[PDB]
Amino acid sequence: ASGAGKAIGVLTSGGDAQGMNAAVRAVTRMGIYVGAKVFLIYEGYEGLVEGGENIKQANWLSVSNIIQLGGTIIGSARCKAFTTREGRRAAAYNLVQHGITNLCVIGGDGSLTGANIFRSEWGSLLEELVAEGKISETTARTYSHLNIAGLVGSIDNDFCGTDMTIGTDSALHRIMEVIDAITTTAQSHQRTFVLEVMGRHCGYLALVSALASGADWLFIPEAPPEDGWENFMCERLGETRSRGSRLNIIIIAEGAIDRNGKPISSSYVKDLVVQRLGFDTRVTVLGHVQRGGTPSAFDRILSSKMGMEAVMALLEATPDTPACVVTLSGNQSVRLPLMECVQMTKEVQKAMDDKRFDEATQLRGGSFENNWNIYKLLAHQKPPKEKSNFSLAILNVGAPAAGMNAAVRSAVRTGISHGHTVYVVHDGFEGLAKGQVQEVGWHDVAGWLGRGGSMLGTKRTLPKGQLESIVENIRIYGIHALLVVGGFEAYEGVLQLVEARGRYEELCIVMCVIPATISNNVPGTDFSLGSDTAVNAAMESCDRIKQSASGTKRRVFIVETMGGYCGYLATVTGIAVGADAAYVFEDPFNIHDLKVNVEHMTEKMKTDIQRGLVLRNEKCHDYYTTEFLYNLYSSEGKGVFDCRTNVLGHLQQGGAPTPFDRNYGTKLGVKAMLWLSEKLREVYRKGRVFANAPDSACVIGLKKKAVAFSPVTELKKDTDFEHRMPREQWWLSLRLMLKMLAQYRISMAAYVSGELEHVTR
Amino acid sequence: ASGAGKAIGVLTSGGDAQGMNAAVRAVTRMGIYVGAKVFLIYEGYEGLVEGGENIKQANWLSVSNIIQLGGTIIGSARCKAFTTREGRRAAAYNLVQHGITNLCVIGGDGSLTGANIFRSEWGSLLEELVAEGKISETTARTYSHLNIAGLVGSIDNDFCGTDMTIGTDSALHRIMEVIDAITTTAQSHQRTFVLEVMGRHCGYLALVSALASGADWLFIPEAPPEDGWENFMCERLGETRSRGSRLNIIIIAEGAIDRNGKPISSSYVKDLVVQRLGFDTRVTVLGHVQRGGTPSAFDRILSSKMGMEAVMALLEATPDTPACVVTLSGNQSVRLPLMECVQMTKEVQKAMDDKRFDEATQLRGGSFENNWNIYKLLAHQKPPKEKSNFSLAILNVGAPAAGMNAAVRSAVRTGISHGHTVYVVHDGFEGLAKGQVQEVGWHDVAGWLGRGGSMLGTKRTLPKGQLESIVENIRIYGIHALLVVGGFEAYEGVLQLVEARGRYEELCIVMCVIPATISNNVPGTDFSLGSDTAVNAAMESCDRIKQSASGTKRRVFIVETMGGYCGYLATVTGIAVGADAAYVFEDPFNIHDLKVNVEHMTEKMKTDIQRGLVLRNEKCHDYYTTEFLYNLYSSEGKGVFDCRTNVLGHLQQGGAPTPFDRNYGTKLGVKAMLWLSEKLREVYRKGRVFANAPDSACVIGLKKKAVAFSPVTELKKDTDFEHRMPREQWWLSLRLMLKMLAQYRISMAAYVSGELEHVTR
Ligand SMILES: Nc1ncnc2c1ncn2[C@@H]1O[C@H](COP(=O)(O)OP(=O)(O)OP(=O)(O)O)[C@@H](O)[C@H]1O
Ligand SMILES: Nc1ncnc2c1ncn2[C@@H]1O[C@H](COP(=O)(O)OP(=O)(O)OP(=O)(O)O)[C@@H](O)[C@H]1O
Ligand SMILES: Nc1ncnc2c1ncn2[C@@H]1O[C@H](COP(=O)(O)OP(=O)(O)OP(=O)(O)O)[C@@H](O)[C@H]1O
Ligand SMILES: Nc1ncnc2c1ncn2[C@@H]1O[C@H](COP(=O)(O)OP(=O)(O)OP(=O)(O)O)[C@@H](O)[C@H]1O
Ligand SMILES: Nc1ncnc2c1ncn2[C@@H]1O[C@H](COP(=O)(O)OP(=O)(O)OP(=O)(O)O)[C@@H](O)[C@H]1O
Ligand SMILES: Nc1ncnc2c1ncn2[C@@H]1O[C@H](COP(=O)(O)OP(=O)(O)OP(=O)(O)O)[C@@H](O)[C@H]1O
Ligand SMILES: O=P(O)(O)OC[C@H]1O[C@](O)(COP(=O)(O)O)[C@@H](O)[C@@H]1O
Ligand SMILES: O=P(O)(O)OC[C@H]1O[C@](O)(COP(=O)(O)O)[C@@H](O)[C@@H]1O
Ligand SMILES: [Mg+2]
Ligand SMILES: [Mg+2]
Repeated sequence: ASGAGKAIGVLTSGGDAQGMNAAVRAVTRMGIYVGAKVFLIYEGYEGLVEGGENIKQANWLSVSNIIQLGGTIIGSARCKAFTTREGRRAAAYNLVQHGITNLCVIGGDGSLTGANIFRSEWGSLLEELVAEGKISETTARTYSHLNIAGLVGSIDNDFCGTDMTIGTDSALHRIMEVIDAITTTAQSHQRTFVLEVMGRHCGYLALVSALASGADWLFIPEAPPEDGWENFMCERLGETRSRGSRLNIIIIAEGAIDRNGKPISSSYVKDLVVQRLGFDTRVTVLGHVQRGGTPSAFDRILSSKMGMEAVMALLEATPDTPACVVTLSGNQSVRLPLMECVQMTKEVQKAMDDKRFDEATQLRGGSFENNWNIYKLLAHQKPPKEKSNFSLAILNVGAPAAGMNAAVRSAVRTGISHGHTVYVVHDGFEGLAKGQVQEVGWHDVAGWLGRGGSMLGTKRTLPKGQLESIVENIRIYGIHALLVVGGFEAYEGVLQLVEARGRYEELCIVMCVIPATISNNVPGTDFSLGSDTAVNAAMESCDRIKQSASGTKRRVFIVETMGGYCGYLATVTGIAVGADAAYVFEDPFNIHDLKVNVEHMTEKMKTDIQRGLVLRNEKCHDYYTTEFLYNLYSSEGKGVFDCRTNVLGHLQQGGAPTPFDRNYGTKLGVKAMLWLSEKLREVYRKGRVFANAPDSACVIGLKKKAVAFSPVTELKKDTDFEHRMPREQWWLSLRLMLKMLAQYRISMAAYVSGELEHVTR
Repeated sequence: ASGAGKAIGVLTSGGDAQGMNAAVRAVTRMGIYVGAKVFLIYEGYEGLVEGGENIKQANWLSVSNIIQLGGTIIGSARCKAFTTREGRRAAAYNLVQHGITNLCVIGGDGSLTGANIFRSEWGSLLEELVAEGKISETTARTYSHLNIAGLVGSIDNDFCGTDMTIGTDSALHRIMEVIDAITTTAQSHQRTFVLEVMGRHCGYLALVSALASGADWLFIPEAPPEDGWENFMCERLGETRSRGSRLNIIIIAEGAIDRNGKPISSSYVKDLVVQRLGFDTRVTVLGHVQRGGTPSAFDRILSSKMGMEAVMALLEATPDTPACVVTLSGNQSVRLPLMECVQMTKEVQKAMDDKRFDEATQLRGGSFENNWNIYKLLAHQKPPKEKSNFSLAILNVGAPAAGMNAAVRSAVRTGISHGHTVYVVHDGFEGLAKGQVQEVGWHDVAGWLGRGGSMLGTKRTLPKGQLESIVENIRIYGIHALLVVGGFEAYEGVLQLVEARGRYEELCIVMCVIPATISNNVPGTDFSLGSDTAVNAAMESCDRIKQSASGTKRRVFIVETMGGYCGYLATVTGIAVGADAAYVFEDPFNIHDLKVNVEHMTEKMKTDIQRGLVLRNEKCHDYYTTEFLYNLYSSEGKGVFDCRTNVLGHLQQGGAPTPFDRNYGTKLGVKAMLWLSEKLREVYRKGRVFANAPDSACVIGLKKKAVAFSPVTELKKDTDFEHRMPREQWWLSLRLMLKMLAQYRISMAAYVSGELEHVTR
């Protein structure tokens, strides 16, 4: 089973997408965990060509304390030698000299195209090499097949077969940090913010940034503006002014063009806005800042997961299986053949060269086209000539969570678009019982994207204690549908209404839960809205804490995370920060396990690594509290290291939503409203709505590869109501990666890796 | 004493310098604290002109929860009406309609010039107004004098009479956050980062940014580059490359010009670098980003202090005293007449218009010229043809503090420039005893500016125990001077070596202490190096913690800060965050005070403010611990508010240095090395150095007005060695401002405000 006796090469090429270091670290430590030799190829294809000193065998400590570092410690370089066979043969030679039959390439679209051409010529190159006399025929029959696992590391997301690439989330973090400097200010005068992003070829970053910030206008090469856009944009900005909105945001991609080939410069848009509107217009160009900064939490987790799966795919790959790209579609890890993805990239590039230009946006992926449609719908209120008798109320229930406001904003706009009479209720079910219902308009949710917490009130109270008041207010306002954006109490409340349908006919209304909580403890989804924000805040605090012990001092930090009984937050935070241990309820531990971990910490602490970090979920154990672990680690580490403690309380809670949370809540609010409308039309009969079937009460759910509406009655089986968490949680497999990356010899035979799947056309 | 029966107008005009809201809050809350009526003039001189609805009386809750908001809630506008007498008379009318004889103007150079011209014509405007018949002669003899107290709110720092303006520090935070996105990444390939700042008129932001980032080249309008700079710059980048330095930083202000009037564009410098060097050159333009984000801690404290002092100066001002600008030169508050500052601004502007252009940089202020000289000296190693037999050792003692590395870098470069043989000892006095002395060069400290913690090791061990080893290693390495960068342990250790001079002849060496600690507990200075970073990290956590209760929920947070017995960090953090109380050791409190403050919080929480925040210094009280205050506040607030606890542990410690800390440590490290060289030349006699007088062992200050050198023996009198803090600390008067801004009726007769001072030519 283990890949002993075989060597794995890892290289980085192209622009240094942040999060590359996490992928390299995971690749290295998995490769030497399974017994394979890991060789770090410095400067990418450059050092592949020259080789020699540029190829060094890695140990466990060679990739230590890099997961928080942006860029790449291995280094990347543009080399033209790999384009030509003269240098590619030298690259094949240098790989044969080290016995590297397995190569992991972490790079952009050009990097993976070069890897594809390198596999396609690997046999011919070896033949010509033995023919020229630099390797004997023996020692060439071995290494006859080169195994390639590709990792898409780039801020462009230009590789068509892949939905999400390493560094995209962090590039978005940098962008929105810049934008939030503008939008979170008390807007004092009319000003126009023109942001130039480096999406020269791909406009994915420009699109997702515009969606996250609620940009007034977007210039992307995928959809150039129509003729006469000068007037159409300037009028849109004009009514934006008339509304009293004091800030306009223009997201211009570097590759902004018109319907012809003429590029649109940010300076042109600046002077255009200045001339017709007179707004104080200044162009912000990020430049290198997009690739800068630390990798986001998402980037660290996902890079670690894909690097691990890259290694495993590279060892279970026979001579016949093709070069693969380890990526995630949705939440599900998948392997796509390199050739098909490269072919799709070539087809889309030909399409963008005025061949199938109007139909190039669909080949970019359904995610891109869907994102662009959602952006345009939410940007400007188009006139909804359609009207419906349907009326829906939007609740926020449970604890506040970052991204509730993004979901509610999109739900309000989308419901107005369908002609629904949209209400909001403050204070969740407390206000729905108290009749604190207020009809809301399009502009009443203006600027709710970046606001953390809840603009509507939130309360944890369940509806069962005020069921009479709830049914009364439903009757009064004629609420035909009920959208509940909240945590486990949102799901439990909607469940109590479904169970109460038999007593009260008025509760037979379409209900939809958007799970929005820090803990990620709601059944029926893989990610709760705002879990990403909590994880990002948690790692930032943990990185700050871990950086406080200067290089000489040996110190361990016990950092207590929130999340209730759900250990998700602690474990992912440990992966992101390289925590030695993440104690959680779902993995019960006793004093024997603690002594093992503490001795493991001590032994590790005698080596060159000097800062340890163990995470504790707040409700992981009844007796072995944070103070207990502090005493244990400080006692056993006497004369080796000191121990310190830090309970991250509400530092993980109140932050503004990360860009992932904004876009994710945006999408789920749209998708929830679409399904609400579809179900309400399906259920409207006899002149009234009568929602009795279980399908009318669903959690929106992002599950594995796709969004999936799970009826709450069905989910009741798989819900641990005592602990307020699901019984079978998908993320327990991430514990295995966490423990592996901390040198724990854990037999991860239970980990399932994504299989080969053809591209979805 | 109180200014009852009189009204104070406050307006903001010009660019919305972040931290304006803090100044407005302090002006408002002081004006209604002293019984004066506070009128908020919206849109600045615009709403001054139109008046009416734009002039509103302020209450205490009008400035609630605004201190952390950037921009200005009052709003600023550019109005041309105030330029002409037609609108200025209307402005005087609207002020007379509300009886506002007192005006506080928070704005830039143009704002204060307009305020000066408005005072100068106030009598003439009132005469023409009564002549035209809009006000009777009675009601015009009163209000005959208009009192103006100016506050310089701008990112430009173009107002010549003033050294520091509101928003400069936070604009620098924005700039360096962008630069740190580039520099902290693992620099993988040769790239050039060209940052364009909006210093169109003043290049102070460009200069201080370059100093903090260690820019390779700087284009500032104060000192345009000489003819043929094209080649000289490109060669500088060339040898930078040859060193292996993989990143070049070019800070180009918007107002970058050559010796002629032709501006130098960032695009030109880009294309220049691309053509001759081929580096990946991308221009970053911040634009509106500089004015964005939250105000820094410094900005909130200084805005609060100056706004309070503006009100107080406005009440003690008779008809004869002129318009003043409340500012701080050094750490000392001062009031400068508005007319002289406007005159200096006009002189520098005329000088910059090719009149005395080479001599315009000096009239900008000695701080600018000194900063540029320090920048150029540290930027590029010039050949030190001078040499000296002197040798010095640089220590890092105590806890690690953000900015020690910046200090050590500057000390190394400045010592090498003066021909000294610079040693660095790792692990402080432990290394000095153990002989961990390593001679250091120019490039050994490359990129130490932005690195947090301590590159050199730190140890708290005092030198008395191993004094024989210390003198032995001083003799072996021939150490003639000792530069000790560190906290209270640094000062105490240098004091021990000075006291042991009588026993050991070798200890008669010139010594200098750079106070570098989180606690700001080192006697002889007002700001220890790295205290600003800790304050900024503390408020950021407090703002997050305050942001976490949302909507309806009424909750108080007890936040525990570090700092030992020194309460400085708690109190300033409480000012910056609007904390209700900051319990500190230096202000002993009993249960009677706690019941007063808890009932005060309860009454406040019944009002519309819902998030109280009190700070606890870690060692303020022996028995009333954070758990005690949690229990007290949660019990008494039962049925009114919930209580939660967060102990900010090492979240206040490990952060990278803020731009203030970098610049401060840079400057004083240079100044400490200058003072060391001067003292060593003054003490060299009989062919050897013999430093026996007390003046040869000093703590570099910045104590009230400028940098000072206090001998450690003299400071021993005013040092509480049991508590490791000075006996008389300047900042205890800031408690009065904190308590006043939290509605505590505290008789601040002990507070001293800066008096009138003429400009320093
Ligand atoms: N079709 C190809 N064949 C061979 N090598 C290639 C091909 N495309 C790119 N490469 C190699 O991969 C390296 C990286 O390519 P490039 O500089 O254009 O950025 P990229 O791969 O497209 O990703 P990114 O935009 O993030 O930087 C190049 O130096 C080149 O040597
Ligand atoms: N906020 C926006 N930013 C950029 N382009 C926009 C925005 N809104 C609309 N557009 C684009 O301008 C064009 C016309 O816009 P509009 O929606 O008003 O009419 P339309 O023909 O019906 O467009 P659509 O196909 O999306 O329904 C469309 O091609 C659309 O893609
Ligand atoms: N983080 C924030 N917290 C609080 N208020 C905010 C925040 N960001 C923006 N706002 C406020 O939201 C208000 C509404 O304008 P905003 O720019 O935010 O949304 P918009 O772009 O105009 O509308 P839309 O969401 O449809 O795109 C602004 O005046 C601003 O004060
Ligand atoms: N010489 C002047 N006389 C009268 N009013 C003036 C004068 N200069 C500026 N003002 C007034 O002050 C307002 C703001 O001034 P300005 O546009 O020059 O910015 P500023 O005060 O200098 O600060 P900043 O440049 O940072 O934005 C102007 O709208 C104008 O009404
Ligand atoms: N890092 C830098 N940034 C900006 N300007 C610089 C830098 N270094 C040198 N200069 C400028 O280039 C010019 C010549 O530089 P250089 O120091 O090498 O010769 P110099 O005769 O000693 O001039 P000076 O000492 O007065 O600055 C000087 O006017 C100086 O202001
Ligand atoms: N916060 C940081 N942490 C770790 N390393 C850093 C940090 N900042 C800069 N560096 C490193 O310092 C190294 C030295 O190059 P750098 O660009 O930073 O300045 P330099 O040109 O070499 O010297 P100078 O101080 O005069 O600017 C860089 O390679 C960079 O990796
Ligand atoms: O109920 P949820 O959805 O799990 O909310 C999680 C948050 O609530 C908590 O229970 C704490 O809430 P409180 O501070 O108000 O007591 C933590 O688990 C976490 O901070
Ligand atoms: O000794 P100083 O100079 O006051 O250093 C301040 C730091 O030392 C502390 O006592 C904590 O130090 P430790 O974490 O090593 O235990 C805190 O007061 C603060 O974080
Ligand atoms: Mg690419
Ligand atoms: Mg100005």
